Amino acid sequence: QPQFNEDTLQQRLQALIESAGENWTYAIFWQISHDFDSSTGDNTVILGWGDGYYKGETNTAEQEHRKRVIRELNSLISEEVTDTEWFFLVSMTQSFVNGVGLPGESFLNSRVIWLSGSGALTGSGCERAGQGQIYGLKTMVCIATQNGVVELGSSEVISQSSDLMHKVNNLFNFN
Amino acid sequence: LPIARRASLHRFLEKRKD
Repeated sequence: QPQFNEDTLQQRLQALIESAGENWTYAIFWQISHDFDSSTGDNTVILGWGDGYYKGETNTAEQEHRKRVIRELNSLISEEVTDTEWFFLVSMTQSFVNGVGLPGESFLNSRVIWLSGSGALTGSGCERAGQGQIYGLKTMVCIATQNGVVELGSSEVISQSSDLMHKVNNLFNFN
Repeated sequence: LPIARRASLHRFLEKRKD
């Protein structure tokens, strides 16, 4: 009922994940920006990292690499790195042209895209769903809002519930 | 680093230590 702003975004992501009855691993908010293209004159919507909330629940070379990257990130900013943690981390550098990829298709068409089960992810033909599935996710969800797209992921197979959709409706802006 | 990402990184890395 009250139009939310960026200053409560982290709180609303936390509220979504901590209050949900199902075991969601994380939530991401993909925010809108625009990329003006000089060659066509088009102002295209681009979805990029807004914020996220990771709740949670690999070979040596991979672990050393991941731990190394965390160390380097710790440095700039100021033991095991799990697959879902890594997926969440890597997500921060992703962006999506409107209509393209899981968040882009959701936003273009103002859609709820609910992919539940490994086969739904790998059969979606959607690169981000495929990536989630490789990192152990079994449910991925994108819900378009007035300001972008809310994404949920889980390592469990989760069916769409009324209660989850009610919470999302109360925690983001809709037209 | 974009502010949005750095802010999230900060919170993520800090929650990591627990």
